[PDB]
Amino acid sequence: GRMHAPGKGLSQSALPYRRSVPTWLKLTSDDVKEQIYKLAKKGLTPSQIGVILRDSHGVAQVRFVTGNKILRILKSKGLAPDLPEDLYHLIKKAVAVRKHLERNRKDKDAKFRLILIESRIHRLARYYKTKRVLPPNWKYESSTASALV
Amino acid sequence: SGALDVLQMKEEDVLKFLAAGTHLGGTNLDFQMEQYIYKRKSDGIYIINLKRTWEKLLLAARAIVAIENPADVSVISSRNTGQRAVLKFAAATGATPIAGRFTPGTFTNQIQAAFREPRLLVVTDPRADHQPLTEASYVNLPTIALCNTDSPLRYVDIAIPCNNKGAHSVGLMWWMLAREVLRMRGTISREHPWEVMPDLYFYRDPEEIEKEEQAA
Amino acid sequence: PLAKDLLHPSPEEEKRKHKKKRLVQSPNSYFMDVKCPGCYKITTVFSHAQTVVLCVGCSTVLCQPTGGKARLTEGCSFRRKQ
Amino acid sequence: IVKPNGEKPDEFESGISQALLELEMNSDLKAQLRELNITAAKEIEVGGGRKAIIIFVPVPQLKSFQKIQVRLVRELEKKFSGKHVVFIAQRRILPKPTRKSRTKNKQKRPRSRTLTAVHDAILEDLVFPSEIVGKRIRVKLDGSRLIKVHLDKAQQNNVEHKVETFSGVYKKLTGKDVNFEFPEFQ
Amino acid sequence: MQNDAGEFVDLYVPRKCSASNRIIGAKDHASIQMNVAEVDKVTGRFNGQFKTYAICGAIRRMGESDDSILRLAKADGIVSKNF
Amino acid sequence: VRMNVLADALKSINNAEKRGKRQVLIRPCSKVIVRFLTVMMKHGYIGEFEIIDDHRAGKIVVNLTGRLNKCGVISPRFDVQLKDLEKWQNNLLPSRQFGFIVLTTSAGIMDHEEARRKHTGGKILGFFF
RNA sequence: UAAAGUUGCUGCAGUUAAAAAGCUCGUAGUUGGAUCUCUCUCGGCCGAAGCGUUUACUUUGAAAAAA
Ligand SMILES: [Mg+2]
Ligand SMILES: [Mg+2]
Ligand SMILES: [Mg+2]
Ligand SMILES: [Mg+2]
Ligand SMILES: [Mg+2]
Ligand SMILES: [Mg+2]
Ligand SMILES: [Mg+2]
Ligand SMILES: [Mg+2]
Ligand SMILES: [Mg+2]
Ligand SMILES: [Mg+2]
Ligand SMILES: [Mg+2]
Ligand SMILES: [Mg+2]
Ligand SMILES: [Mg+2]
Repeated sequence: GRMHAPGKGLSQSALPYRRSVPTWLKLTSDDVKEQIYKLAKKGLTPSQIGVILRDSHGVAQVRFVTGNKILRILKSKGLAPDLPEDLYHLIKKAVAVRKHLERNRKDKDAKFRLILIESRIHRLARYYKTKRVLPPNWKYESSTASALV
Repeated sequence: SGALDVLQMKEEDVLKFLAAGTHLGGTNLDFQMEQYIYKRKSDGIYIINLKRTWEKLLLAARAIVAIENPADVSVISSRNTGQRAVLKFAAATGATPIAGRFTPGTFTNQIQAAFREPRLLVVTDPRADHQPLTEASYVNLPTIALCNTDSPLRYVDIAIPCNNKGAHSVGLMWWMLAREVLRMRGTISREHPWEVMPDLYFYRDPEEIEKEEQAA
Repeated sequence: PLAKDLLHPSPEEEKRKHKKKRLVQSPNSYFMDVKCPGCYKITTVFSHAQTVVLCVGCSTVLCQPTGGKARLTEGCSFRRKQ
Repeated sequence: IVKPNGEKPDEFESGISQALLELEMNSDLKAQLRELNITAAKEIEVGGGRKAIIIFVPVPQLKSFQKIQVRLVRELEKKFSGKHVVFIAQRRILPKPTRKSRTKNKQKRPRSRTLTAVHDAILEDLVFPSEIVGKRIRVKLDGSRLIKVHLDKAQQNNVEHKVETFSGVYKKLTGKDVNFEFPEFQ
Repeated sequence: MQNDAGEFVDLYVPRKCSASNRIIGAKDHASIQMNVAEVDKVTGRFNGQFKTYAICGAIRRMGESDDSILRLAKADGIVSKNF
Repeated sequence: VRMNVLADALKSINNAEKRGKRQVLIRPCSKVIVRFLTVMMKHGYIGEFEIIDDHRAGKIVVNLTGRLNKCGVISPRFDVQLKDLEKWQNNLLPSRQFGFIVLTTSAGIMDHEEARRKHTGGKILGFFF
């Protein structure tokens, strides 16, 4: 089930059994990598890049074509954000909730949701510290959060 | 029928089934009566596969013939539509008929007047003859039933997927079962049609009796 | 009930189950070749697209996303791939 | 065209290299075979009298080989007497690390250098004209195993006659028993 | 069943259900021992030989004796393969 | 969350055995599960089984013969010395004429009698009879 | 002390007989999805030296006062 909700949904993606690139796809690995670089320079997260490639260019799975994931390709090129995208989104949502809450003191539900979001942020930050993706002094503080993202 | 050509279903039997409407089921389907169904058409009516019905009827006939004493087979009908068919089946085959009400304790209460010890049981409807079915479980009695699309199969060993609602269908099923039993016994032959017609097993419907009485 | 071949489900049995509950997972989606009447270019479109797909040559809206699938613009033709 | 790792060629390798030179000279695929090369070759007996040729080619050229695979196989089968010719890549096997293992563990073993990965790659490349859509493993009552491989239906007619030679080649190389089937559809 | 000397030491050997292989006890009164007649392939009359099936009461209460009998008859060739 | 795969597989097998089913589907697969099933099959309790290979953790379809009374797992996996095996046999087995305790030893995964023959101990996985 | 499976690790209970925190978050603790089949040199095949990424486990052996 959900980490912070009672829901127990099952909606997700199921990749096909075959790992071979389809015959109709005319794109090569280098062309896909160039498209990825152009989209990243445009300012798109890897998830958006994958969505665009799936919807428009018929690229079902970049890892099947180029043999590598989007984030690793960006890191090899050097066009990678300092902090991971999911943590960035969590911090941005926490900032938005905190900005809403300061003008609405009686919204206890906003306080509850902010507590949940900050707990998830702490979990993700500790995990990323364990993998050394973040320095072992990075801290999430409410005041610093606005400047962080 | 072990794929034998002699035991295959003929065209006239198919015509009789189509005329009697035995292939027409109910709107409800039992989850254990789904292997004998063919397809659900519009208006919710389920259609029964007649080949599987023929296979089940032949298996029931084989089960009946294996009993040495013909009197050890009991045929029971509670509804009025099946009483005449059961009586004719018993007369033609030599079984013991129970038409009308079944007295509880017939198979268990050994001091009653109607106490009996049948070796095989044939019923017309599991949902209407449930009382004889339940008492079978007490005395090790195998059971044969004429089931429908919506019919419980508890304590039923050989289920014949026919239409047990209409009088014509019930009479035809009983007549065909009797014919198959007699042919397997070696009494009548498979080379010529049986002398008795299947209309002798149908329900009289005393309205029809009154109509025929005033015909002349 | 008490007698069922799990190794060999029928083809209709496996298209009625949930995509995850099958013996081997298989998506219900597909890619298609679409063509608008104005312009001759053929565009590859994912069935469950989430973005508006524009024709590169002539800037024609090929499809609009919805909750389940993306609906093609009127007059546009499509054919499944493989 | 033959560049063995051990630098020691044989008679069959020489003959196959001569055939490849003949195909370079007398066919339209000059540049491809000029750039490409093979590592080794072998012959086995399968199917109660049939013979199968196995062409071990380097891994960095397997993808380029797959471009001409069908035409090259046809030309080889026409040049040689009735046989069955299959192209397989050259995969290295690294032993599993152990407590008593020596400085051969100075680098972590790549997952590609694994017995299971190599066997899967060999099986995938063995039947190249047809894709693999499913795999089943049956454990017999005596403990033995049997591998059933499902192949694509669209390429059934191309490799339907080579199934037995595939089962022979895999048994000779991997040492396991494998069978091939063509399911109806999904 | 038997001792080290090999002599069999039991009152009786109970029969097992043909459908589920379960033991049919002495007090199981819902069990059935049914016989299905065999016919001659040429004439179709009663051969005089029959095949015996035994079903325990647990299966019958589940309403699974019909399918079990059908499968047993199909395996023995009594029921047509294209049933 | 799921923390033991052998426990789930054995529970599924036992539940399907109680209901009189002919085949059981167990997922996910594991080589420990395959070893346990092989040990059970060598003694004739289950029969042949087939491993369906999807690209994620696999599945197993097991045929049943109706000879299995109880198959179960012991958690946590306790260390068993060769001199403490008789106590586990008394506690877990129904009789001294049948039933097997399954152990994982340094030689491999086997039953208690085969571990007595090879004079080795290990960790208890489960039992079946 | 056993009886006491009425202190329950083996091995107890918690709808109505005694009993589950008003609800949620959360550190420590506990638990955690699949997957990977001896070595050169120096000395007389063995001797020295490095072993083992290390453990846990199991099986040996040695040392372990009598009463
Ligand atoms: Mg939680
Ligand atoms: Mg979702
Ligand atoms: Mg005490
Ligand atoms: Mg005690
Ligand atoms: Mg007390
Ligand atoms: Mg106890
Ligand atoms: Mg108490
Ligand atoms: Mg109370
Ligand atoms: Mg409460
Ligand atoms: Mg914690
Ligand atoms: Mg694990
Ligand atoms: Mg001492
Ligand atoms: Mg002492």
